[PDB]
Amino acid sequence: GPDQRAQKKGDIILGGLFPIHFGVAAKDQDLKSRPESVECIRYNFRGFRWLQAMIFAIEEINSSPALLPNLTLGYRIFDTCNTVSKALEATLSFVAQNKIDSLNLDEFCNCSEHIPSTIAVVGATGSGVSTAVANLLGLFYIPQVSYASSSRLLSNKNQFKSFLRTIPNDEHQATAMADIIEYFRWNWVGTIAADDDYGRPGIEKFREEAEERDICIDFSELISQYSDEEEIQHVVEVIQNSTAKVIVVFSSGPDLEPLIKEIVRRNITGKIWLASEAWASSSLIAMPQYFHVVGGTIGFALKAGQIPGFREFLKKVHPRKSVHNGFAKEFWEETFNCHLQEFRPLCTGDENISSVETPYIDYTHLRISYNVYLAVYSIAHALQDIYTCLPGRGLFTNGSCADIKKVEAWQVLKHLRHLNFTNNMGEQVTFDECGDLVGNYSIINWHLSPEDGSIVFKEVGYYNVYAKKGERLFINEEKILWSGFSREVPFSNCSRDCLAGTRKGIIEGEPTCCFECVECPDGEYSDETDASACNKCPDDFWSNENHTSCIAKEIEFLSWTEPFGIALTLFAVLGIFLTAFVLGVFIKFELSYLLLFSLLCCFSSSLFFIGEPQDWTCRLRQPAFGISFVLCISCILVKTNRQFLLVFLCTFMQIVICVIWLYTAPPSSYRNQELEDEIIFITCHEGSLMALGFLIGYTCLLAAICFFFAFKSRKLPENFNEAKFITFSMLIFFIVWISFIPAYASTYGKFVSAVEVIAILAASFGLLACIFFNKIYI
Amino acid sequence: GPDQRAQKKGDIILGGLFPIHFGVAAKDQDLKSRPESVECIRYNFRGFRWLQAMIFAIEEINSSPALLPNLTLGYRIFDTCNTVSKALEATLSFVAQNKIDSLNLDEFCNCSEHIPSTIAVVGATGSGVSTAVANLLGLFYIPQVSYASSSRLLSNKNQFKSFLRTIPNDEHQATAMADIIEYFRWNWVGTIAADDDYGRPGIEKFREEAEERDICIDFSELISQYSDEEEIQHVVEVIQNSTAKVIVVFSSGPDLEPLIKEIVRRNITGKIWLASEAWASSSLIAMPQYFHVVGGTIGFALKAGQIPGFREFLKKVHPRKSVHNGFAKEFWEETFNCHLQEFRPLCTGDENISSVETPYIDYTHLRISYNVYLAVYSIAHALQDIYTCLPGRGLFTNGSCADIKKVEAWQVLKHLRHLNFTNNMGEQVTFDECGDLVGNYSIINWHLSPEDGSIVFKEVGYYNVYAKKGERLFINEEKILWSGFSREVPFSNCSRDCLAGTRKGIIEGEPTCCFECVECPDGEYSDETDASACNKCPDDFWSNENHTSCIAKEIEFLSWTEPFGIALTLFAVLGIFLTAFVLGVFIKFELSYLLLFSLLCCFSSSLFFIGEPQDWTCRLRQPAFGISFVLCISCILVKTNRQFLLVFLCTFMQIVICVIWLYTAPPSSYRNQELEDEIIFITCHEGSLMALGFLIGYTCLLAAICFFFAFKSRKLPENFNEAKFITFSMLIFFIVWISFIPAYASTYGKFVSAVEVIAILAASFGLLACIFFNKIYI
Ligand SMILES: *[C@@H]1O[C@H](CO)[C@@H](O[C@@H]2O[C@H](CO)[C@@H](O)[C@H](O)[C@H]2NC(C)=O)[C@H](O)[C@H]1NC(C)=O
Ligand SMILES: *[C@@H]1O[C@H](CO)[C@@H](O[C@@H]2O[C@H](CO)[C@@H](O)[C@H](O)[C@H]2NC(C)=O)[C@H](O)[C@H]1NC(C)=O
Ligand SMILES: *[C@@H]1O[C@H](CO)[C@@H](O[C@@H]2O[C@H](CO)[C@@H](O)[C@H](O)[C@H]2NC(C)=O)[C@H](O)[C@H]1NC(C)=O
Ligand SMILES: *[C@@H]1O[C@H](CO)[C@@H](O[C@@H]2O[C@H](CO)[C@@H](O)[C@H](O)[C@H]2NC(C)=O)[C@H](O)[C@H]1NC(C)=O
Ligand SMILES: N[C@@H](Cc1c[nH]c2ccccc12)C(=O)O
Ligand SMILES: N[C@@H](Cc1c[nH]c2ccccc12)C(=O)O
Ligand SMILES: *[C@@H]1O[C@H](CO)[C@@H](O)[C@H](O)[C@H]1NC(C)=O
Ligand SMILES: *[C@@H]1O[C@H](CO)[C@@H](O)[C@H](O)[C@H]1NC(C)=O
Ligand SMILES: *[C@@H]1O[C@H](CO)[C@@H](O)[C@H](O)[C@H]1NC(C)=O
Ligand SMILES: *[C@@H]1O[C@H](CO)[C@@H](O)[C@H](O)[C@H]1NC(C)=O
Ligand SMILES: *[C@@H]1O[C@H](CO)[C@@H](O)[C@H](O)[C@H]1NC(C)=O
Ligand SMILES: *[C@@H]1O[C@H](CO)[C@@H](O)[C@H](O)[C@H]1NC(C)=O
Repeated sequence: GPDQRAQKKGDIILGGLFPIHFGVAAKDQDLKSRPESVECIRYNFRGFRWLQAMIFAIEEINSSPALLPNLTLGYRIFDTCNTVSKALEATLSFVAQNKIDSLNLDEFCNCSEHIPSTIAVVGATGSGVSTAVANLLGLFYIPQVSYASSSRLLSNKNQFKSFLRTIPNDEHQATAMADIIEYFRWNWVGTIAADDDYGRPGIEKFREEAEERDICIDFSELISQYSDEEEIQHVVEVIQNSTAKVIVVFSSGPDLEPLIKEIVRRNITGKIWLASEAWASSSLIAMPQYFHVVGGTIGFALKAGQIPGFREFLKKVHPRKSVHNGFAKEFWEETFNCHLQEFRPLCTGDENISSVETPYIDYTHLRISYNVYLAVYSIAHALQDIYTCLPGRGLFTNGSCADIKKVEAWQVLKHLRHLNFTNNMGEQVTFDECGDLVGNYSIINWHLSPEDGSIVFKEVGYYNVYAKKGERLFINEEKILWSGFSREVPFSNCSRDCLAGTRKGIIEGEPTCCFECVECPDGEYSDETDASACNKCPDDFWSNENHTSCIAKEIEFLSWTEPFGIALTLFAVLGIFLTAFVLGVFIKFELSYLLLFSLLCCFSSSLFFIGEPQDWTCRLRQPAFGISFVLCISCILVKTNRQFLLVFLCTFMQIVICVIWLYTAPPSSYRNQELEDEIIFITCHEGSLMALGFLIGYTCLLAAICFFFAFKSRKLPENFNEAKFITFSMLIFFIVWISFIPAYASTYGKFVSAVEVIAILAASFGLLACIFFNKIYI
Repeated sequence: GPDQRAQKKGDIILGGLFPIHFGVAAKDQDLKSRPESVECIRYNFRGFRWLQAMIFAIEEINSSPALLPNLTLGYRIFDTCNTVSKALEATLSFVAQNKIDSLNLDEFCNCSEHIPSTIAVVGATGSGVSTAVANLLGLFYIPQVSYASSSRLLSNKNQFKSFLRTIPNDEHQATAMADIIEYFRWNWVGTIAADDDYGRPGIEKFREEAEERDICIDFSELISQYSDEEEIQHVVEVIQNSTAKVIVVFSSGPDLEPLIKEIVRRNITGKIWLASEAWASSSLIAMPQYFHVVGGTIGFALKAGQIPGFREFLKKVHPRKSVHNGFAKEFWEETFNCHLQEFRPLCTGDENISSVETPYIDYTHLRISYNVYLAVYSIAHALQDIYTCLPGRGLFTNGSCADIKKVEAWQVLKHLRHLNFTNNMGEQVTFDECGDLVGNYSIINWHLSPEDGSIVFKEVGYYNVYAKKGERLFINEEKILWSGFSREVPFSNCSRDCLAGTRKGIIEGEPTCCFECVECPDGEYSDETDASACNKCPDDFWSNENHTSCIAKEIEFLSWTEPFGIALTLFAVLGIFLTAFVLGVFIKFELSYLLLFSLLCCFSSSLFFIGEPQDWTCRLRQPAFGISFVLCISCILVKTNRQFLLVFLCTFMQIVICVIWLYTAPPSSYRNQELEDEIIFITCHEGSLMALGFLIGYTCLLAAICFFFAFKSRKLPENFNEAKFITFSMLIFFIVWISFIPAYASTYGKFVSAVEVIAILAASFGLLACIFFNKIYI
């Protein structure tokens, strides 16, 4: 190892593993000369104060005699600047005295220094570093306690048997990560993890919860602090080639830094951020030059801790007082940008500690330092439980304890598996077989000190864990500033929630977070804006133009009080009045009475076939044939071959045909539906041929009888050409009955029945005129 | 470490890592007492002879002075019974003297033993074990040479910098694994890998090649030697719940053993096997009790090797000669099932070596032992190149070599990166930056010694690697015995290659290895048995009943020589003969000549409208109207009001109407298509109303003229009721022309034209009879 160490002697050595530099240099060895270790060129003041938080509690235990009397404590602490290489290079020296059973060819000085073996060890930050170092110490059962390693792979106790945490596991952070977008009500998001044991398994767990809550994922990407610049530009083009305003960033501190500088050069705005706790308080990331594109940044953190005298101990520093710190002189030079020696100028070693801005001392809270501060205490308190072994009631076979002068790491781990004691601020730190405890999380926003631009972290709520699901989370939303200032919550669903008129269809391949919306046709009336399917209307309605609630009814094919038909009804009334005047002339000055009365009935027949149709109004078309067949009695009575009341021989035949037809054909108005929107009509639905047979048996039978009896009398003037007038009236009635047929066969609705009505009225008026006017006016 | 070691002193220590036991015991430590290492209860004679192959070549280098004179060689070899735990427990003692710069608190005896550091080390078998141990030695650049670790993760030189192989990599085995089922012509298979660094990445590479060659995968499963018995039953139920006769097993030796015993209890047969080379020669697996369900087992292996004196050295064994072997006495007791000491009886230490069946000595070839035997030599030959450093032309800065008494592992690795020398049997072992070489593979079958039942491994070909793709592989298939004895190659496609009549459709979700097949309808004629889609027929064909090549033609609606129409044509000929007899009587004993001639033309008119239709045969229906209008001249000439040659006044009108119609309507036979299979007809397609207008203007005009001229003469007998006969003939012709209309309007094809033909013939025959017979017979 180097001189870069932290070591004081003592009865039991502890040692620790700490990131004094974020990034390592990455030189390529070439084997032409003697290879050597690599200097790691970055810094972490938070790591240096983590060292201070270690050694302060160390000296607390040494000074306090209530905590392990007659026992000075050693340590041999090394820097692991985020490489498993130097982590292994350190921990091989940790597995040293236990290798005396393996390396025993040093017999002449095998107990010269007589070193106590490093009994336990404070772990390391990065999950990859801890998983690398855990496999070695699982062999010797040397208990290793991490403080920041927070991946669920280490919860396995098959491989990692000698591993404990003073930090909660990651499943609850994945749970709250699902629940925050649940409460924030989104379905469409893309995430970015780190390509190691911290990012990948936790983002896999978040993928589990995302498909539990049916939240579709845009993308899942991986970066590191050694990522390729083309790959960073590639994933940035992936971001700009897609759309999800929220992003689950689930990485450590310095791994985002190249991507972050690249993005602030790329000047992408609008996308907002979700933070894992490994970078949710990242001072090197939290910079006001980056607060244009970061901000509104929501994350989690641990609760604060309290250490007495600690700020004073942090300013109890001096480079020629670093008898147990190799890193302190380099820290002094690096803070003061100079070159002390026993470009960069000299250093006086006497400057003010609280003079310059540094995250070493300009903190607000104690979280991971607090975890270390209680971690070394929990080691010491399990050790204290060994120190007061109950005489015969230890944690061994038969409770048979051993001495404290010869204590072994497996005994230490056995007592560490059952350690039931409480905090200095009164919290029972108690280990399950997951090797940790669990606490709550704060929930912050990256706000801004507006006059200074220092990115402040306002608590906007928290996440309890001690409740159950659907119950653990509370956010006061009333201090959230989305995109740093916008009070309104933004939009991150993929497809828009469409309006009322278009029902929400589905695209193949893409799930429910991004759909399509299609306006259904022809009776759509889709009322709700976000129902996936619409309904079809009932009978009395048709769709709106904007396909809203269908109210447009059907047709009104009745022509009852229609102005086109009312004038024809008035003309029929005038014809009836002319017939009344002719009968009044015939009365004042069988053919005289009944031929006039049956003609009046044939005139009044079609007037009972007008209006909105019904049962009786439908069956009243049979009297339009019967009264015309009765009015044809003059055509048989007034022939030149003129017992006269024997018109019953055809009247009863027509009546019997109608009595059969009343049960054969339908005497009921038939409301058909020909069109779609306006289709309400009435057409009476006669049976198959009943009306045609009755018409052929009455009308064109009596007219043909009159024509066959007057074919000889047409060339015969008698009673002032009354035979000529009768033949002309018979021809006119036959012409009207012939012309009414195709206009009934080629029509519909209110265009069909009016033709038959007007034709019957016209034929009656013509025959009545050609008889009565030529009779009377002379 | 234990006494279970292999150690002789020497100037440079080497050491190795070897599986003396397949499985370890898996006791759970409970920390109530002193924990300790676990005894591993299995054995591997192949591992023991691998130790022998190490130490024999070691003593060869020591005895040979041409190979490194004045240099005895140490070793410190340990057993790694397939656990990374004991592998690490070994290799911590390997990184020992290099830790003097780290552990320097042993100053009073830091050079007492003055141990030379273990300069290089022969690696280990299992890929997980080698990847575990490689990360440690990559730090110190101690070159480690494996011999069996064959995963492509170790081809990376970023992490594993100090790693070399004397075994080819796995990409070519995955390539040949794709090519063997390519040549064996399958598309549907399910695989089983081992759940570690050997199985998983290679089976991932095979998945790449499977989707390259478009070979769909049934399943990809993972087992170990610590698999769950319910999981083994679960994957066996997965096998029985699916179907693929070939199985890519891609694991080590003992990991299949629980699954294999479970399967031979489960008694699944029919499935055949593909072997990776890690178990393709697995003697503990190759058992005759298992050769019922295994057999036909195809795999790969390395070529054999040759070591002189080696069989004698293997039988140069004695337990009280094991001065550098801790495992040898246990090997002696384990072979002889006894208990030597200085139930199981005593051991004499003097039994015959070649007395019992054991895979220690009952081998056939040298493959991995050969790899070790050349591996230690390649270490020694790079060391020899260091020994004759060219004075100033080494592999350093300026070629500046160092001494052999103080040699470092980075110098050794530098010379190992450039080592260009040849085998004892003359093959240039030369390392690229993949840290290996590449050789061919044999391709075997697990045959049977039929009288002894020992599963013999007949070579059934090989796999060259030095060619390119599509070129590297040759199999003589003529010794393959599928399922151990069946000469025919079996079937493992998912869906069957269907017959000709059903075109191959596609199922959603499942790719081309498993499809559907559907018989297309209505002109299918799908000729090829394995074309995905069919075609539709040309016009002159319709489909077969079994939907094969469509040959069934269309209809023959001509009725030219039809027996139903030939009798009617003969009746028309008899009517023409009767007309000829009547004209002969009228000649022997205008109406006399032309009314007979035009009647003969009207008789012969329809006879030119019979047969298969054509242009002139289609236009010959106009003469059927013209000659009938000419034959109606008697109806105007023979009236009772009887200049006579003025029939031209209507003949020219009919001719001008026909001359207009010849250009108006189509004078061409119209082959319609009404049906589907048999639809070939002829219907002449007249224009819109031309034939109807010409018929109304000629036929029912002349007949109505005759009727209006004879309505008074019907009650007038003259010339023996010739007026009555003429009126009856006119009524008959009008009745025939009226009856021919609906039978033409409601028919088709050969049912329509024959009606008009027979009606014209009947009307002509009736009119000619009613004139001529009543004229002549009196
Ligand atoms: C974004 O989409 C989600 C679902 O994809 C919407 O959540 C639904 O909201 C409606 C009313 O807002 C609720 O009745 C549903 O129960 C919610 N879905 C689920 C699964 O609970 C969310 O409203 C959408 N937000 C925006 C702004 O479009
Ligand atoms: C973790 O969060 C919970 C929040 O549910 C805290 O519970 C509070 O406990 C105090 C003391 O009993 C109560 O007065 C509060 O009403 C609780 N808050 C609730 C119910 O919302 C709890 O203190 C937090 N810390 C720990 C260590 O459990
Ligand atoms: C199993 O299926 C494969 C393909 O899924 C078949 O291989 C095809 O065979 C035909 C003729 O046998 C060739 O014309 C094709 O070129 C082959 N396909 C490819 C992709 O090359 C194979 O014949 C099938 N075997 C059985 C027994 O069904
Ligand atoms: C690897 O396999 C190839 C097979 O392609 C072997 O090549 C043979 O080489 C000999 C010697 O030159 C020729 O006589 C043969 O005709 C080759 N076989 C062919 C072309 O099929 C080769 O020997 C094998 N071994 C090595 C180490 O390359
Ligand atoms: N939990 C992280 C370590 C970590 C937590 N907080 C951090 C802050 C900075 C750097 C690393 C961390 C891991 O598993 O790797
Ligand atoms: N290649 C194997 C090791 C191996 C090769 N052949 C073997 C035979 C038996 C056991 C193991 C092996 C691995 O990577 O793990
Ligand atoms: C970055 O985007 C913001 C958003 O409008 C814009 O105001 C600013 O000018 C941009 N800066 C650069 C350098 O493109
Ligand atoms: C009592 O203790 C001794 C030594 O600690 C041990 O050997 C013995 O098994 C124990 N007996 C019981 C019953 O625990
Ligand atoms: C031991 O743990 C239990 C858990 O409920 C707790 O009640 C008890 O107070 C603990 N004992 C001590 C001494 O703290
Ligand atoms: C195993 O299957 C074979 C295949 O037919 C059969 O002959 C044999 O009897 C079976 N054995 C058992 C134990 O089921
Ligand atoms: C020559 O060798 C010395 C020592 O080996 C070295 O320092 C020097 O750089 C070398 N010069 C060249 C040009 O290689
Ligand atoms: C070195 O390698 C080359 C590679 O082609 C070979 O030709 C040559 O023979 C090798 N040298 C020796 C000494 O074997």
